[PDB]
Amino acid sequence: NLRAKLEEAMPIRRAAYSIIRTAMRAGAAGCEVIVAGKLRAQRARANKFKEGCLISTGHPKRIFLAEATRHIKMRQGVIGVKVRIYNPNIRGAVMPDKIEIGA
Amino acid sequence: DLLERNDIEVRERDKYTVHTLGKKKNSVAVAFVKAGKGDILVNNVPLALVRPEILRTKVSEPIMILGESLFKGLDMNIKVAGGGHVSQIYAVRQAISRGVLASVKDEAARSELRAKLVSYDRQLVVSDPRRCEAKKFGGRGARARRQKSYR
Amino acid sequence: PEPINARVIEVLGRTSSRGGITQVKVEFMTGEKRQIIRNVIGPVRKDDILVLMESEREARRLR
Amino acid sequence: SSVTRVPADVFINSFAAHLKNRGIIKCPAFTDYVKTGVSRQYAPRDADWFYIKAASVIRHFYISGSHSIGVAGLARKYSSLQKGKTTPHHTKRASCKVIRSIVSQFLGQKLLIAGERGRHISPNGRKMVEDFAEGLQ
Amino acid sequence: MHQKYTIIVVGKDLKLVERYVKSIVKEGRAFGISGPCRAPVRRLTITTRKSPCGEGTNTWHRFELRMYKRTFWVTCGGNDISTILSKTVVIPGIQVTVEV
Amino acid sequence: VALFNKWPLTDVKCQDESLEAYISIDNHSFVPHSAGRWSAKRFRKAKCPVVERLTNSLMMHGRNSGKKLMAMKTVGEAFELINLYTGKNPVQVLVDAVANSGPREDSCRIGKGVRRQSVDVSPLRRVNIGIYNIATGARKAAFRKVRPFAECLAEEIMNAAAGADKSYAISQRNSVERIAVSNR
RNA sequence: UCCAUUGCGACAACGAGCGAGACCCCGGCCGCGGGCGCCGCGGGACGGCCCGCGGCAGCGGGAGGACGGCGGGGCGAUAGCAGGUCUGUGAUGCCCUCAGACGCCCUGGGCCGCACGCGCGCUACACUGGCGGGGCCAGCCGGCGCCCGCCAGGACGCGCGGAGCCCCCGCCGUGGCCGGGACCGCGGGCUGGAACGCCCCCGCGCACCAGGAAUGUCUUGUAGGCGCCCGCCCCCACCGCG
Repeated sequence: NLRAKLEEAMPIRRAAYSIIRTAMRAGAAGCEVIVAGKLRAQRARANKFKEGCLISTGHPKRIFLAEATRHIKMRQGVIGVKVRIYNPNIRGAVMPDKIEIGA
Repeated sequence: DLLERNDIEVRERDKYTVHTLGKKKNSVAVAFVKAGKGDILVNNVPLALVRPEILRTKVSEPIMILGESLFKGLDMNIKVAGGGHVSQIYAVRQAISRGVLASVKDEAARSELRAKLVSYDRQLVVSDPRRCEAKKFGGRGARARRQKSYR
Repeated sequence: PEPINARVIEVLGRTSSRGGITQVKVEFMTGEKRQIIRNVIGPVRKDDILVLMESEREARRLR
Repeated sequence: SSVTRVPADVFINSFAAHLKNRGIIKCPAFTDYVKTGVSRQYAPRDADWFYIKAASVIRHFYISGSHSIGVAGLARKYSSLQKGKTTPHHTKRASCKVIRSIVSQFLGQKLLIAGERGRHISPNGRKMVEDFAEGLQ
Repeated sequence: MHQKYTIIVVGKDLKLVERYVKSIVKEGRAFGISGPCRAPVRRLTITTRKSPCGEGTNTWHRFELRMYKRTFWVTCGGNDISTILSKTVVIPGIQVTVEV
Repeated sequence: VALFNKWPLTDVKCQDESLEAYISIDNHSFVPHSAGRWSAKRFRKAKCPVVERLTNSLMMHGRNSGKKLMAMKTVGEAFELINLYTGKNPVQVLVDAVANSGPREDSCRIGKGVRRQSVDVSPLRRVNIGIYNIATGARKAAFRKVRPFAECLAEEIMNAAAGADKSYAISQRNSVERIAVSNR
């Protein structure tokens, strides 16, 4: 969806925020989109747009983090986008660190 | 050689009361104990005649500390596989000690006999936990590393 | 003068900036039983008996 | 059993004299001047080595029992390192012909019988091996 | 009739293979299906340098594909076990093969 | 217990009351091959048969690393060659050799800016250096000579036990101690 | 205080989050179930106990216990490098090229040359060793037989299977010697379409007798010694990964 928006020439912040809200409404505790490449410049930047809480390391990254990589193509040159979505409640398993405790 | 199910494959039945396992450095010994005349056999060979001629006393060491009379009246068939010669001499002394102790079982005499062995040599009746460590990339050795050419 | 043995009463600490010197208070095992402090190399512990070559020389207290 | 009760070396040496006295094997004398194993470099200095190797090979086939080990397997039992090269040394099998000659004599002698795949010790040969062992004891 | 049909279950994931085991044992328990014979795991391994180029201290990614295989023994009528295959829970990406 | 099925530990008591605690004959087992972990714990090393420590010191230089079976064979032949000449218990002659080969004074900087000062060698270090020096003098002596390792090891022990300066180990002790007396 | 913003006691801060830990793979120990094959599911260990010391967090021991205080790995914060890869890629901007091609093939040859400087390694410098027979010991994981050939290797078949070191007895015996095995002349094989590749047999017998100034790795199953497998691969490892 983000790749299409970027090819529709949506602003990178506008396109990324739209993807973030849809994931957050679907209940991801954190959504992070990183767009990297020559963003309207001959120098290369790496603007990362992130909201919520996203885990970074451990076996839970395999279970609770959906990491998707695209290579959207623009006229100036390839703009690679990574969308990372983390859901602690995926039904099948629980976060090891989280302790549910009791009343 | 690797913890295979081949206990009865060497010998069929023979009223082997116990089937102990003694393991040192990837070498396992299944020892079968029945009433006998004090004979002990390892790998279908007399225990006294063992390959490391220098370490042939280590194999007979549990018999000496416990006493020949207690050993008399037992026949042990030991099959050692895996590991190497010195560990196979350590595995059989451990297997003999565990198996002879099994005859006393939960008795107060066993508690004394376990203590008697544990005093002369501890870990004679207790497995040694040390096991080989893996090679890691950038070193020929498990922990050794390649020589740094610069810096 | 033959060396006189002395037993460690307290292991004061690790010195020489590489830790290899150990500071120990040693009470002469026999004789006047003076409690002097002497530098030691190696592994040392309480009740270790070491023969002091001169014993009339003592390291700075807890230094 | 028996061949185990007598140390392996004290049996092999006595059996070598026995297998030269009874006329068993009979050295080819063409393999007498050959060196067993590509691995070695200077050839056996024993001069009665064929008989020691012959008594050792029957003793192996006896402990094998119905395993029926092959001649190539016996060559891997006499494998050693090929030392004397700048490249690091590795294990190299023994000469197949020498062992093949030894097993051939036993089959003709009927000390060892032929079997599916490798040959194995015959009952008639086993009788000779165990009587010798108990006699040494 | 009465022949012996060898079922072999080859699966990459242990929990998935254990589930196939539960269904196969349950369907054939009446037909005297044998308890699972677990094969030594096939830990096929590829170790590759992490870098596309040769730059940096050479690092290595140790990838292991473990394949878990269960052999099953049932002796009975062939038609019943053909239906038994439909009855057992179907696990996607996990394969069963029958050899007489 | 008769080490090498020939020598008891009954008369083997160390006279040096400073070094007696760190030399142990109680744990002796015929054939010095106990696989007990001496590396574990700061002072578990002390509670080890002295003869086993010598058998661990003998296997050095890399070309001979790990071959305990060959080292303990040498210890037995060396002990027989000590029994043959000294005419005394060879476990007891080793105990006297370890006691003498150990220097009591060393030189270390002591928080100085290269200026070494006098220190006192610990009673465990005295035992560890003493055995190491015995084995290293023999090692150097047999490197290019028809004389076997067993013969030179037998002779350093026989020389150390009296205190003869021919022992590479006693010369080392007197050098270490003298540098310590001057740096005092 | 801790391996650690690891905690505790505080505190214009008050609540969070990421990394740390947890997690994951393996190992060792014990149950249960299964079994062509040891392989599936659980437990066990937590600084819990004891003694001292510490508001505390913990600390030093003693124990019991396969196992003791980060057992070894996998994963890897935040912000960057103008580090490297366009020759891994129907990844790719732009420039060049674009039928006398920078497409794609085909034969031959190079990359492997070499006054030399340097970085990994390998084998030695011997007697704790070399050389002859004999015993014989694994693990990642794994086919064999028979006959011929000095081996190398081959033919013809089939359904299978296993190390060095070390131990034991001889020999040489301090001699650049039988240490060492570089070179170099015939010869025997192999693989492929083709050697210049590899293997092997009798020669041949180099330095090196322990390495200056420097410098590197390592605390238990570790160093080191000693084999073995796999990756690439017609053949080929002094390499890497196990």
